Amino acid sequence: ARAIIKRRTPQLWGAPGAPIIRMRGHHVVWKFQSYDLFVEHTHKRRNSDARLLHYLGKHCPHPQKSLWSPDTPVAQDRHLFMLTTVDVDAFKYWFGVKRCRLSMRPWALLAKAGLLPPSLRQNSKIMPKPIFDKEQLMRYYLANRKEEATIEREDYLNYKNSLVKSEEERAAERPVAPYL
Amino acid sequence: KNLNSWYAKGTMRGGVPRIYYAWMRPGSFTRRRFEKMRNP
Amino acid sequence: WAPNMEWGIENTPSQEQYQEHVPDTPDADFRKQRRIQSRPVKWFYESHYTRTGNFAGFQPLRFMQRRTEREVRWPDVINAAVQIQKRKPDAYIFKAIP
Amino acid sequence: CAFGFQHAGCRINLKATNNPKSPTHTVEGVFEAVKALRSVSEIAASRG
Amino acid sequence: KVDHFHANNQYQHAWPLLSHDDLGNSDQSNNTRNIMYSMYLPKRNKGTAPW
Amino acid sequence: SRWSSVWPNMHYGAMYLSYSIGRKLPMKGVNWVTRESNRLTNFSNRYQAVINDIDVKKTEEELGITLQDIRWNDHRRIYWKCSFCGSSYRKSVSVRTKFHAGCNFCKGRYPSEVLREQHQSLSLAASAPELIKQLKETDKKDNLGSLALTSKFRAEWKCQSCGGSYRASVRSRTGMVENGQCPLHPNIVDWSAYCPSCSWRPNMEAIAEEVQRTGQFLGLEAESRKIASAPPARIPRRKKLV
Amino acid sequence: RYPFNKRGPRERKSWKHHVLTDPPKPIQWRDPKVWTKDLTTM
Amino acid sequence: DQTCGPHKSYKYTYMPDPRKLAPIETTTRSEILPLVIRPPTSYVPNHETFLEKV
Amino acid sequence: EAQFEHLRKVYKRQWLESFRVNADEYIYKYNITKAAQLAQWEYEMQAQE
Amino acid sequence: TRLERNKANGGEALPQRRLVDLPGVERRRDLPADPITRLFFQHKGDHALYYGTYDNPSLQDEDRIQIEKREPRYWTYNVFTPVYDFCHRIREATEQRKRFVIVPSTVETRGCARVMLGHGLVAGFRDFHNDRAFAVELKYFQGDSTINVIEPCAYDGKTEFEWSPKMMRRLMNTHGIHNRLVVYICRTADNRVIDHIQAVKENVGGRGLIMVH
Amino acid sequence: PWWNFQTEHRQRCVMMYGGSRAKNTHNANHRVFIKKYKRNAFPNRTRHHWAVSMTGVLGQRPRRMPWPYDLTSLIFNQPRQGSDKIGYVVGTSMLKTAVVAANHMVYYPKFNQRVSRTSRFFAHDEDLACVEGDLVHIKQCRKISKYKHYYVFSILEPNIEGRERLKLGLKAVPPPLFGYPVSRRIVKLN
Amino acid sequence: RDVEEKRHSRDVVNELPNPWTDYVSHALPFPDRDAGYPDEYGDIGQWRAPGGPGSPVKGPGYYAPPMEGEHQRGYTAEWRDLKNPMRPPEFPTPWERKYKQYARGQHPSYDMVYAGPMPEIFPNRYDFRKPTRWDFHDIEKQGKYKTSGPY
Amino acid sequence: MWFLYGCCLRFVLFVLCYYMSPRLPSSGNRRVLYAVFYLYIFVWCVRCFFCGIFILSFALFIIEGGGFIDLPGIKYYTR
Amino acid sequence: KITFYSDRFLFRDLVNRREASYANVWEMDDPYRFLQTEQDYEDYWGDNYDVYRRMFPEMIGKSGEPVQQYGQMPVWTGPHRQHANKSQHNWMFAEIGVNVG
RNA sequence: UAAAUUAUGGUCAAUUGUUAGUAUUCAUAUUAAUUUUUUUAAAUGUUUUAUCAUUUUAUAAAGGUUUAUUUUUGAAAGAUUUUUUGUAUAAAAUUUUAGGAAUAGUUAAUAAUAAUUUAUAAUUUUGAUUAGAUUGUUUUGUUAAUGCUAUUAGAUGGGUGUGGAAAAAUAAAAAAAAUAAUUAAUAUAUAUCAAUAAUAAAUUAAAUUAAUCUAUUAGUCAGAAAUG
Ligand SMILES: [Zn+2]
Ligand SMILES: [Zn+2]
Repeated sequence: ARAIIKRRTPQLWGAPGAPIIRMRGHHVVWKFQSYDLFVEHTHKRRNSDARLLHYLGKHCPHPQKSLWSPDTPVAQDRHLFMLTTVDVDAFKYWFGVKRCRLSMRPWALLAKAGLLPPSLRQNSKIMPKPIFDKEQLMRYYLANRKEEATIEREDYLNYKNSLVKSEEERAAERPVAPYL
Repeated sequence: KNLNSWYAKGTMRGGVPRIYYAWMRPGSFTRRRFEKMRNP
Repeated sequence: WAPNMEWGIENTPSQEQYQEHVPDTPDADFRKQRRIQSRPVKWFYESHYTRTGNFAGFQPLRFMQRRTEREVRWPDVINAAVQIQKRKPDAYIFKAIP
Repeated sequence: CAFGFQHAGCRINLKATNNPKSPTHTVEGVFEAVKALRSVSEIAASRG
Repeated sequence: KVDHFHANNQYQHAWPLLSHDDLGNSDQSNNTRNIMYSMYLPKRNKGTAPW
Repeated sequence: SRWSSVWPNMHYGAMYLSYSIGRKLPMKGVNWVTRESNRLTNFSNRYQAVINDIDVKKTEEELGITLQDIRWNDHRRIYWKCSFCGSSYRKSVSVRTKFHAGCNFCKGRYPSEVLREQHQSLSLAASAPELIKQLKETDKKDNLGSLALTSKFRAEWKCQSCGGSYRASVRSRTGMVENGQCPLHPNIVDWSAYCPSCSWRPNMEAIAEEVQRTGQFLGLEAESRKIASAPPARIPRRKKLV
Repeated sequence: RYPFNKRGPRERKSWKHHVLTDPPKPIQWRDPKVWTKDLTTM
Repeated sequence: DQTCGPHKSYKYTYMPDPRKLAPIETTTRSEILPLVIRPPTSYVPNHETFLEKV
Repeated sequence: EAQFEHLRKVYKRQWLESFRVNADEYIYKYNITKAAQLAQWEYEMQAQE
Repeated sequence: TRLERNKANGGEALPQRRLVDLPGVERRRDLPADPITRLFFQHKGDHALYYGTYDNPSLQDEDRIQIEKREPRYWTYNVFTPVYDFCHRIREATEQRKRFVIVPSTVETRGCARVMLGHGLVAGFRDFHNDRAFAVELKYFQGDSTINVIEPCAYDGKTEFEWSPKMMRRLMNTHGIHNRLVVYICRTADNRVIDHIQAVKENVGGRGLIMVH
Repeated sequence: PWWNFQTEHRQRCVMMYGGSRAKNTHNANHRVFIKKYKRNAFPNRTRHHWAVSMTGVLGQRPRRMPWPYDLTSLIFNQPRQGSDKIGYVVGTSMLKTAVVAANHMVYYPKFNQRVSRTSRFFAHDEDLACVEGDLVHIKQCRKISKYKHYYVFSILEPNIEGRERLKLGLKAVPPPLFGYPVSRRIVKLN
Repeated sequence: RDVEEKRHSRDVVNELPNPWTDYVSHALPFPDRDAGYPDEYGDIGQWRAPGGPGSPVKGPGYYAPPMEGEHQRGYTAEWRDLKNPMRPPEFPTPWERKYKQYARGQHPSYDMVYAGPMPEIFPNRYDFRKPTRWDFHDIEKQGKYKTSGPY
Repeated sequence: MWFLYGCCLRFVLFVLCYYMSPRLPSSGNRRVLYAVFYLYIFVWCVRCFFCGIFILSFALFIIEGGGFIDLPGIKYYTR
Repeated sequence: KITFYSDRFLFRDLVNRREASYANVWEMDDPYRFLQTEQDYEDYWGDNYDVYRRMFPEMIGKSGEPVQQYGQMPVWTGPHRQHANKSQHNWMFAEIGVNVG
């Protein structure tokens, strides 16, 4: 949409782009390289602020030691730690509710967090991608079926409101004699 | 709440020694003129 | 119970305490007015409550001071009083170490 | 330190470029200040 | 704020001490009790006590 | 150029890189000279396996340094050969007498750096000679037949497909891991039983066998095997909140 | 003003060898009456 | 005017402290996600065929 | 991206069923505060009169 | 506040009637002041409609001089104030070894005076309700004035120096020694005039009025 | 870092534990003034230039600054600054248009003192009531012309003397006796 | 999805809350409490505390009436529960005498203004001159090249 | 420092080497180098001093200003 | 401290002393007539850890927050990513925001 | 016009120059620098599309500005079976120069007006217009500290008026409409104006992967140190 495009730096569409959970981090000497994880738009100006939405955290790509805990005889604890600070709740509001695009290195991290499922590009090179066929796919659903009366619930309380005002303890909000 | 430690104060002058009073000045230490009624 | 306050004679290492590397001999460190130094584990033998803490919320005035100035402008041999350092000989005679 | 002041600090002229400075004036000034000083017990008693 | 040479927001919160390599003071095997007081704990001005 | 200056990375073993003027000078001027109480060979009684693991020819030929010219704490960067395994390195007698620092591969002969001997994880010969035949011939198999099945020892082996030398962990081969470490793949047996290029083939066999059997490939077949085989008896389920 | 106009740093005895040279140097002929039982320290 | 220079070379005694050199536990990623390579396929059998293709 | 868009909703069931509770509670507290400062303005109006 | 919870227990159960008393016992007395050897007559309280203001005074004490106000002329002058002139009245009198000063009378001038007197820097003061003046009797010791120095917070009036409670807490903290020595008078937001010690014991800061010690 | 000492510096990339990352700009540079004119030849007429300028705004010095805490914020709560402004309506001669002259607050931090400042505004007044002097309230809106973003939002006192001066016919305010300050000795005789 | 859910529910270790996924703890934009920030004067969060005069006001815990409220008209509920000192409390407690007086404010105060000097009751131990690098009988060991100070 | 024009050291161009006599009580025959340089299109003349030495003919001169010398009016000296 | 007490600061204490009587002599003078609050008792018996340990058993730490493993978020892609959560490190994440930390 | 404390409550303010009768921010100091040292950079070919077309990819060249630069869903995020809405240009505060005065497509109302509509119009000494330096309002330096002294780079008119917004004639280091790729952060000698290295500067050695570098100047009357 520009007469003379900017060549290394075109994104898909538009001047202020969709929000994206990028994980930038300044390129200097590897020892001095840690990653500014942050929400922001696709199409930025040259720096990381003018469409910065909401600083989201920082990652240490350099695996550090248990020099904050004592020397356990526990392996998985003695292993190096790789640390990151998220903004879990503003990530949920941006990603979940405002729908910002989750880039792939940041996703590679949050996958390790446990927020998001392990990404598309954590490819176990060592196992092939799948083979889809309708006969077996329908034969299974045939075999194991789940009901409308167990699926509509989860649909509701997983994408719509889930605070079930327990019908019994809605009694505490239905007043008594002086106004009943 | 007074993060000035009393335990790290005073500037060291090498060997120059300066007196410090444990409690009160050596003058006001003794009180004979008043315990012994030697007064106008 | 006193804490194990920082920047003692013992806590600090050489290049900080003095301004040369000084051996950490566990025997006969005369410059720390020390005679021997058995080094059992830091906090093993002392009772547990005594481990009060580590205070260092002050100035290491031996080593770094606020608003450093040459004490005596003249003669030029003077810095702040935090620049204690012996004399650097001319070309350094390195013996053979047995 | 010849008086024994462990916690003190004297400043003269605001800076050593401010004239007049001289060994005479320095010694005279600091001793004059130490004279002008009032004790705390004297401050108190003065206030009764 | 972010990814310019002078990042601020990654220090704005508190990150434990990264000792992954020699960032200058042999940070990775040298453990730095006194180096932290004198050196990396920020200060009230040059030389003042560790804040 | 420019990136010559960049320091070589130092990990969690490497102490002082000595990579600048004052970083070497005050240590440069230590003009060591070997005296008869410096001489390592005077001290065979205490350091017998430090004497017996010196690549002496490799040393003298390359270095101009003699077995006699060796201190018991010699800071010079000489070559050794492991007397347990038989790999070659360039290590100074100082960091090997002060610290028991040695072969980057016999570093892990013991299963876990932290609890090194407690492992009652069984040995190699008294447990699985089917590795004793695939391991590369060393004449030290008499001792390695006691390496634990759980050892990270990057042991070299004979492959069966390409016959060549492939080096893998004794644990990554054997499969079993000491209770409570980072466990290894469910199929690491089938993906290190062969060569790094010839370990591909023995795999996709059972993978296409099911594409054929079912007309469809979906990795969920192992899962469904576990549910069609292993019924959970009483797995406590939490009181719902809804 | 500028310290190195009309001439550069006087390199004079840059190693100042008099503080080094020891034509009299104790040898195997240390005195067993004035040197230690090791004959290394006086 | 500061035609002279700094007023102290603040340096720190390197000293190795015995917790950083304490033994880390490791597990090479080729013990969790094994690495192997695909023997060559007909469309790309050679490592010159490969580069001709890419 | 069936799970990846299953979540983009779940985090609207979670970020709203939490903004519900928390704006409820912010108003229950800012209401005590709003009401109390309002009462003080009324009282200082009395003492002024 | 703890010395009243168990001193106000004297409430009977009945909310009883309050007793009528003599025509007046609840009226505030006047403070004694000899009428013949005097600075100004301690004017009564009944004449409370005769009292004018500092700026515009009544016609009282014809026998006596009247202080004048202190209001400059241009831009180039600092704008003095009663708090400035009271501090330099007192400074000059303690420098002249006077006894009574006739010192301007504004609410925070006698504010400063009542707290100085509480702090002992002054042998006494008196408000004759003289709309303009009031008299401060100075205290001496060993020949030298007890008010060692007394400064206004501002040599100007156009510059009010509100003191942060932390500012006022870093005066009573001399290098780790708690020091209520130099007394600082600041007029809070509540239209009270208090020293910095009661100002930081209640964590409120006020306009800076004077420093004194 | 800033709190570190020159020789104790190692690494200008990161800040290890905490603190303030910032570029120690070089304020100490002897900015200069290259005289490109002669003391009698300047291409300006009023304010000649002969030494370096201190440049900026919210940076010049004496450090004047914005202060909202003035008459306006004492009387009115505002949504956004400048909304409500009270003044002596001065100048209305543009038909249906008023010029309201009301003050703001210019605080000098260094001195610890203020000076509020004057400004002749444009203020629409449909129906031409106000006369020069009515103390009026003026509020902001959508713009009304090039220059009037305001409208006469009330009167606080109408110049009743003036309104009757018009009713009688005279000028509601006599005009200033003299003009702006000049430099020429205008010799008015008779 | 179905086969994974089957195996997941077959996993016992599951069915626990992962508090990263389960709730947005504080979804609004602002904290639930003033967190060390500055104050009206700039007294940065350390030089201050919450609850002082800068807070929102606390309001009168009563009603502010005109003329005939508490001036001898009658009495509120705060008039029967209050008790005169002579008659005992309803319920017995074994209050300490010392705390009774303390609570009241009549205890003879023993503060630290009254604390005399803490004297060196026991002479500590004689401090023999520990030798330094400025106590060397011979100006040789104290050269410029060996001794830069006594310790 | 008018002609240093703010930089720490300023380069100029030899023209004349005339000798001026210092200010009393001092005595000498001080070497004043009348130099020039173009800068900011105007070209300028700089009467300077010489404390350095000269081996090769070089109208490259590094005028850095210094204190006062026994010569009245020469604020610039050589590097 | 450099507090200056007015001439009659001690009247409050003095009438409390002139009037306060004691059930018998030993309540009149016992060594714990100074100690009024738990601060007073700890500042007294802090040196005496044998008394402090029993008296203030709360500063003694016994309890804590257990190390509680979660159940894990389930993935739909099945074993084609059942490595994808598994590295040779631990991964520690601390949430921040306006509210926490 | 009352003292009071249930005893350090609310978290560090603190100024280190050898001068030369005396008055006075004013040579010599220290701090931050600059002068000064190659451990941060770097490449060309944007990419799809149905095709001589078209969908996608919008503020670093300067341009000299001090009453100044301001704006949205309709693009996109973005989810359905259809026609679906009212949120935008405005401002407001702060504006330099020794000797200071006049400036101009003009001000307001009408107006979807008037290249010749109406008029006592508007800017200004509360410092206007011209001209001059200058990038405009959380980044520094010093100082115990009001201060003093700093911060970059980005918007330089309209002319077929495309687009959501003209910001659009080459100057990332954003994966750019199929998971390409991350076993990757490395980048050769190429550059901009950033980015303070002399990293134990001199006896005991580097649980390394053995990688770059051979390492130096000052003074010598005052005042550390002098004679030929
Ligand atoms: Zn080995
Ligand atoms: Zn093979």
